[PDB]
Amino acid sequence: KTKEHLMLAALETFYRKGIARTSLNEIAQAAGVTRGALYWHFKNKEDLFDALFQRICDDIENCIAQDAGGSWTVFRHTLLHFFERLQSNDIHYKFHNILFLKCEHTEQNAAVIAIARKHQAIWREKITAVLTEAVENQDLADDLDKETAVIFIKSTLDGLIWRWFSSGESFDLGKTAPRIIGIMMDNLENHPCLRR
Amino acid sequence: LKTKEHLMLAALETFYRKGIARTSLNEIAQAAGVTRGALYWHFKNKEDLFDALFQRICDDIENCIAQGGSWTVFRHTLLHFFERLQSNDIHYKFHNILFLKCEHTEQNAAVIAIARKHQAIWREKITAVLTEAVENQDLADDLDKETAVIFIKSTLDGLIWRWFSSGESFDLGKTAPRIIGIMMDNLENHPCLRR
Ligand SMILES: C[C@]12CC[C@@H]3c4ccc(O)cc4CC[C@H]3[C@@H]1CC[C@@H]2O
Ligand SMILES: C[C@]12CC[C@@H]3c4ccc(O)cc4CC[C@H]3[C@@H]1CC[C@@H]2O
Repeated sequence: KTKEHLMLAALETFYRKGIARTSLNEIAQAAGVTRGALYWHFKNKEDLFDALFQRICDDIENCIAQDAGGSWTVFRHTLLHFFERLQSNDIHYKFHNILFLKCEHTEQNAAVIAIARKHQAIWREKITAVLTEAVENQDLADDLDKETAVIFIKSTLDGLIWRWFSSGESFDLGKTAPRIIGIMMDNLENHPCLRR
Repeated sequence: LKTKEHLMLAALETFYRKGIARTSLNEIAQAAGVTRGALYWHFKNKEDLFDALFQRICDDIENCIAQGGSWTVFRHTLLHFFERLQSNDIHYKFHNILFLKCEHTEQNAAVIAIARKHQAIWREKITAVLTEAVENQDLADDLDKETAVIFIKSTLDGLIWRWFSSGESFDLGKTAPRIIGIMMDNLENHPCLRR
């Protein structure tokens, strides 16, 4: 509860001031913990961020058993569960808020950004594996262009998150995300321009 | 009106290298090789430079429309917008700043409000293209236009965001037309965008 208390203080501070303008010492103030104890648990600020990203991912994967007839069906559930969690889980809300809006791509953030890309590369391969299992079960056609489909998926879903935050949550994500996900899946299943 | 454009581009250039939050007027005026006062005459603050930059992006897009049916004109304008992102350094840098170097902190609050104003304008313009397209029967009378405009913007936002934040990992020239085609098809045919 010491290591956790520090990450939530990192998250709360990142959300307030942004990643670049946040210091390993002002995180200590929020957590109310000596810097040597902080250094005990994490080397530097990228570490706090890497742990926040890992917690987000753990939460998604831990629920996948509870989301799970067939794996392409599980994907649908996991996508829908993701967007509900954005609304109702304050940790996932703030973290994605930070990732899309509070993490500017300047040299000051270079190390944090490389951490983001490590986790996104893991997610990119998660998608490929799901597409691959789905072709094998014949939920997707055998000539599905998997490299293109992966860009299409990340593009479609990133766009909805970006739009939602940028608008200031000015539309109902609970009604809109299922429409968007519905259209996307239909396109992966049926549209010719995602075939090789 | 040519002094204004030189001050504007020094800001765009400085915003691109440092981001908006860390740029100061001093550095802009320096980059432009003019005094603080002379900059101040044309532009009071960074908000006003960013606003003018955003205004010039929109002017470029609108001027090229002026040179089929409007629903066909829309498709062409989406396609050319993404070509322009590759081949036009000002549209590249600007959208790079808007999506990657425009943090949503309190110091940037005024710039963000600027950005929302222009995004609102574009939303109204998209809403009109959909309204005209319906009456010309390029889209169905039953088209859910409120959802459709969210759908169009997040489709395009997603491409731009994904291309910039991945370090331009894929070829926008092959990807953008394929995304825009699929979008166009869904607007015309997908039943999720109706009723
Ligand atoms: C699509 C995203 C990457 C891939 C993620 C994934 C990847 C595999 C999987 O089985 C489920 C999910 C759900 C959340 C998805 C993410 C939501 C937004 C992000 O871009
Ligand atoms: C979707 C955007 C706003 C609406 C823009 C528009 C709005 C109306 C129109 O007739 C054409 C275009 C092309 C470019 C579009 C933009 C590309 C990026 C921007 O977010």
